[PDB]
Amino acid sequence: MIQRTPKIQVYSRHPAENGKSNFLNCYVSGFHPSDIEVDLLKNGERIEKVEHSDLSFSKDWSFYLLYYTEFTPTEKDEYACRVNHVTLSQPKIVKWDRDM
Amino acid sequence: EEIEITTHF
Amino acid sequence: GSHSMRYFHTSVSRPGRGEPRFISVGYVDGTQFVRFDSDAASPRTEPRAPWIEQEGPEYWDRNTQISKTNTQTYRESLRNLRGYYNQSEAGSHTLQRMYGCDVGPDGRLLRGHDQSAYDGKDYIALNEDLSSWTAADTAAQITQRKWEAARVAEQLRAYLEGTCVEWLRRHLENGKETLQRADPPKTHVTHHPISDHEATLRCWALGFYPAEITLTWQRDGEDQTQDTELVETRPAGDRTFQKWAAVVVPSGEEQRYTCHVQHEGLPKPLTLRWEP
Repeated sequence: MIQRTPKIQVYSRHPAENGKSNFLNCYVSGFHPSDIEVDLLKNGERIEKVEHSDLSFSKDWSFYLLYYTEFTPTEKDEYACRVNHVTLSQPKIVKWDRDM
Repeated sequence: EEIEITTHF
Repeated sequence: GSHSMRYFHTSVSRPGRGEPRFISVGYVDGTQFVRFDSDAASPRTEPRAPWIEQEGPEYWDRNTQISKTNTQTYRESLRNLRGYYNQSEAGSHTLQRMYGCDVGPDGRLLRGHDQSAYDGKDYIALNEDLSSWTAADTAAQITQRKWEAARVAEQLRAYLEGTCVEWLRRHLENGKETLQRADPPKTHVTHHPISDHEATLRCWALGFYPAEITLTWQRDGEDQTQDTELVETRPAGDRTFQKWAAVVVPSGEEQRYTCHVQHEGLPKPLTLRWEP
């Protein structure tokens, strides 16, 4: 059947200020079917107890979810989102970049 | 309030 | 402005892993206010916005019973759909339905909706007349014949013109401090050198509600639609949304570029430039 691969955006809730607590978001959208695996990473390791939104969908029937967790950005710590979906042969990693 | 659908597809 | 109530139903079969999960979520505009999930330890219609919590136990019991019944209904419908497409009991499939009502600033019905999709493909839809159906294929024609015989369109018309609008108006009043408040975007332009020859100008809109927004770049007053990178509007997690639009510009030409923003929360539309 016809499947749709997820769009991925990684970004902060508030403007990033080093040493100030914030929220790290990974927004996955545009995908079908609805099963999807999303991890937030801090220096390559999986953050525990990430929360997410309730499954819903857009006008074109594609699904979207928001995964989020508290985080404190620093100059050196690297953050990312790792997504797996039936459309992907390998997990997709998108790094957090405060300029996007 | 939601609607209740009783007729199947 | 104008407003909508909408319910989003998703049912997903998973052969060998129990019975199909059913989840219903309810929205007023961009604000989710209820959820029901058959996979919850104790499935119940639950509040997801503060203003709905004042509804009494009768509301929660009645909507829970509706969802528990819809759960079985969508499971039987998934079995029927598998048959309509000659599909094996092997694979997983998805049934989605959305329905609800739109009203204008005066609270008056603009139009109603009831649409369904199977495996992500449009399947059957109530037409805008709330009286006739559009079926996508010969399988959906079976459903259409069944729904015509049972007068489903008439039931939907009665709900959408009555119950749906009456409850949307009620929600809008009970949550007026948020649902009827438009928060304007906080806007700024950033500059990201790429090379000696060019840089990215990025126009940001942050913290706005509802998600509807217009965000564009112009060069010398001419729209740059084809050359603009425009990310999907994305939720911040505090009810508001974010968006940006970016253009690649030759070094030294930054002042020919203007960013334009339109949104319901703004007193007037904004024009922005890079301010070095």
